[PDB]
Amino acid sequence: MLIEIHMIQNHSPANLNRDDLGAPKTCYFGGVLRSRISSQCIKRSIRTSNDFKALAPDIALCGRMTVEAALQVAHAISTHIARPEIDYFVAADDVHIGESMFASACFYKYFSIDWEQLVKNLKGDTNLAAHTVGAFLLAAAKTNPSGKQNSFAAHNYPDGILVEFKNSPISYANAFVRPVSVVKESDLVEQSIGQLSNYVNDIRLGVIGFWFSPNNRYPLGYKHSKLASRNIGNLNELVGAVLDYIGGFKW
Amino acid sequence: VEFKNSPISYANAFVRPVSVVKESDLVEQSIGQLSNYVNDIRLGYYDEQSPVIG
Amino acid sequence: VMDHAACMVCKAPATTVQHVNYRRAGGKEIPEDLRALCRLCHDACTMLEYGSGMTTNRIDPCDPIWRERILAKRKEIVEFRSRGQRFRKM
Amino acid sequence: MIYLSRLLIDTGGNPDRPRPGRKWLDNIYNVHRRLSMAFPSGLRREQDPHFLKPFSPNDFQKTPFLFRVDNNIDGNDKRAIIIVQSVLEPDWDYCFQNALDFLAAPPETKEYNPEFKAGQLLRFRLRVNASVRRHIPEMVQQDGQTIETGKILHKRVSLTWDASSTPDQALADWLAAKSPKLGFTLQRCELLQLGWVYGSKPEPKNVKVKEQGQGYWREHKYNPLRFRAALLEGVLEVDDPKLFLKTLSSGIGKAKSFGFGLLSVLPI
Amino acid sequence: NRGTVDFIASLENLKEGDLGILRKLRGARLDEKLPGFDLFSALWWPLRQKNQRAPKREVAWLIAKLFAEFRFEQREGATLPILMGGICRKLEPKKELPRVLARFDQLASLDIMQMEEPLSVIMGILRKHQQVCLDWVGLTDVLSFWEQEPVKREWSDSFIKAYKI
RNA sequence: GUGAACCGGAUUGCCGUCAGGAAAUUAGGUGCGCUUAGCAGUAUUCCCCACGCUGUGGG
Ligand SMILES: [Mg+2]
Repeated sequence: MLIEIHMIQNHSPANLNRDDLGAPKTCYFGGVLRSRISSQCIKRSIRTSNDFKALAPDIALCGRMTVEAALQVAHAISTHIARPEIDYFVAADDVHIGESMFASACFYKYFSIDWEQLVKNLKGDTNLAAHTVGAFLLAAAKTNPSGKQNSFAAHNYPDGILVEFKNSPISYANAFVRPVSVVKESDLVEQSIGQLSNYVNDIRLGVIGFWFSPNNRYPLGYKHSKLASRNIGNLNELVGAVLDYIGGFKW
Repeated sequence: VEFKNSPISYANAFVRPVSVVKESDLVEQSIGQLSNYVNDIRLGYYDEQSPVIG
Repeated sequence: VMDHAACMVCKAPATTVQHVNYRRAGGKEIPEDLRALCRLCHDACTMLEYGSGMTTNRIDPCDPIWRERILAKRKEIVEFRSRGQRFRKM
Repeated sequence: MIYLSRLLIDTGGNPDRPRPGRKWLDNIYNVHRRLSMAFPSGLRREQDPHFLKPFSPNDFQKTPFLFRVDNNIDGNDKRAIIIVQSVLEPDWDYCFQNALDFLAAPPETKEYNPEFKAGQLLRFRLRVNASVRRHIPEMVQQDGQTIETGKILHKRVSLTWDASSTPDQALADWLAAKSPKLGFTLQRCELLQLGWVYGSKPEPKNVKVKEQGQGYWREHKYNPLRFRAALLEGVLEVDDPKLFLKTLSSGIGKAKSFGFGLLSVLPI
Repeated sequence: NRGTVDFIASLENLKEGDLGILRKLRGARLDEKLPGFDLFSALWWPLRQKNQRAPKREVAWLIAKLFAEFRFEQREGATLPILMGGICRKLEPKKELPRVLARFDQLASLDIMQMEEPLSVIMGILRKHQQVCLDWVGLTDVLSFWEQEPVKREWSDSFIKAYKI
């Protein structure tokens, strides 16, 4: 059984990951250029952080030197066309013009957890496997890369999570083939979550899922569809729901 | 003003642009949208073991 | 029929209908988004919504907080309107 | 006791402006209803003091009141006068709290305890419903040729005089034929103003069964209301005490729910 | 689209007094003045009863204001990003061309409630450069969907193609 | 369980000092909204109940 986490978050003007020339990392999707944050950034972003440190843990989850790690992280991708910009800065003497650059985008992320490998790596432990899964959930919901954060204080918090228990690993990145155009009667986040809605409404017509949104801000689906099993209003409650669907489990 | 253990930025209250209507002004609607986002985050990601005030 | 053909603010007979919200349009219409008001109240609440930008939820004549604004607007309408301009439509 | 009230309506000024109070007087069902919400239920006035809820007939108390409408009072302004007589205290601040543009003056109320002696000269003003129930055969169609059908109709029509008598004499005879039972005798009675009154009324009618059930869809259908009116003024003398008081606050003619019986009495 | 065409026809059916009354109400909303509201209602509301895709109240009010001010003749094929583009060539490439171009590209940062004065000065430079024809229907149909990228994407494209000729 | 498995491009930076769009313009010349209309001296007043072969009571 695989536990799959769907992740939509908005981010302020900053530069978390850069290449050798310094540019914001960028992939190609849907006929245009996409803003990109590496999966090997979210790893060593969540990993070795203080909030996550709460048989040995953090080895069965993410490996180090035939460890067979049971967590897989994918490349975050923007839901609109990448729009880079370059800032001009000068230096003082208090007694020449350079260039820095930045990008702003809303990213979709995707998390997958293998339960059987996690239990096998726990030497038969089961409460510890669910404990580590919960720990990774609370870490991943509240972790950012430590990029150029002193100058661009990018400390945004998410806007929707849907969790899945499907039979085989499948992402929803193909929902963002068409780039999102902002209309007057909506915003970027609402249209992104609607594009996520009109790809889970399909497939079944053509499994279950727990959904959470903070104080139920941007409800999944723009009708009364049952595209998500339950809609919840807390991060702890969503984690407890995940543990409850795994089995009798208290947080 | 606020006090945390973890940095939380509230810039996303203004993802939707603010359109001036005949009743209010830009300032009141800006702080109202900020209050709405602050209320929603306070009622959202909230842990009893480390409560916050401001 | 339900409102007994009486206005909801001033109780004169009812001719038009205002929409409390626009959640469903055209195909589906539950008769709880609709209230019966007369011409002056319809025009007053219509002019209260020219630049409001509230889109979904519109003005509720049952809620007392709008009554004092609506009556002043109606006083303005009675003070200013020309009947002969409404007739002979140019 | 007996409670009398007065309402004043402008009915004039600039014709080019909206005049809702002037518009309210064209229909007698609307006038009667507007006077009729003046008495809420002990529970209703605690539920909506603002009178901002759907109006239903069942949440208001029932009382057979009487009223008349008069006009032509000068003083460089035009006025319309409604006089309401009732056996309960009217609540004029609840009926018109969102309709102040109807009236050119705030309402007034006062008590009325009329005590009389027998054989007293009294001045009265009354508008009477001149109606007689008659047997009528049935004419249909009249498409250039009259078609007769054997059904005989029992219907309420106006009183008819002959070609050789004045209307005032026949009206006085019709009133003196009835005055012994009420408790009064005439000496003079003249006709002031005779005419008709029109009214229209909502009536629910079934249209289609609901797909989800539990009732119908319904549609309002409107039925005409025609009555005959004749306004009279004169001098009467009393014949019995508890009998003249039996005449008052009960009515003299018919159609009393639409303001067709009201005795306005002055001791001359 | 139908409903627009009758709206523009009813705008052209107006007489001197109606054009003056919509002229005096420039730079304002409708709810303040009652004769303007009544005239706009009598000219607009039957079309909204009959046709569902009749113009919105704000866009119809704005187009009524602009037609009352400028009174251009309706003719197909005289749309705004063509006459802009046919006009821009007759100016000095060093100084006046960026000046006109900035005022033309300022429209992509303004809302329909804020798009009365830039349109006023743009039709002003038309009236200064001796033009009598303008496609009002196309302008109404693009203003009704002004908040979409392909509409302003085909805006300046019609411009570039008229300017390059 | 794949030229695969383990895998942050990170730390530093005020665009700050200088400016009148200015001189001058009548939107004036002509037009009748005109010929018409009792809220009353009648011969069915839309519905319902009760009593007799028109008189009360309710819409
Ligand atoms: Mg009303």
